[PDB]
Amino acid sequence: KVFGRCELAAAMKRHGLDNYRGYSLGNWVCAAKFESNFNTQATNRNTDGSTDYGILQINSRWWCNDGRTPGSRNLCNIPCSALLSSDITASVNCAKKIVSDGNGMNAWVAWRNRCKGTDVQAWIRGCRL
Repeated sequence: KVFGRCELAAAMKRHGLDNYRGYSLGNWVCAAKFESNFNTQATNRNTDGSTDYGILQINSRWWCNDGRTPGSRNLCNIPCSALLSSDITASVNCAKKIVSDGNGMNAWVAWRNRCKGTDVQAWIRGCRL
């Protein structure tokens, strides 16, 4: 399903990503605008066959499970199927993980090569925050 800048912001906020392990809310909604266009049924097929599903485009070989993935390390112990579902709880939990695993958002093409520092706030303004 398709949220909106503001719904999202609302649901991102009330799940904990609202300023988590130092990385602003704007960062999440922004990452979302560029890697999935706010649609949870957003498939993005990587080369290796693995895939990106969800609002936050989690990859299959390293964080979830979808079978067809020559060696999925699945660090969230979550089936890719839950991301796909209009719910965002599943990705808001694996994303609290993903990032937090030392690394940083620094696995998102978009977050990384797009929303990395445009004075953060912005994507959460206008809305009611």
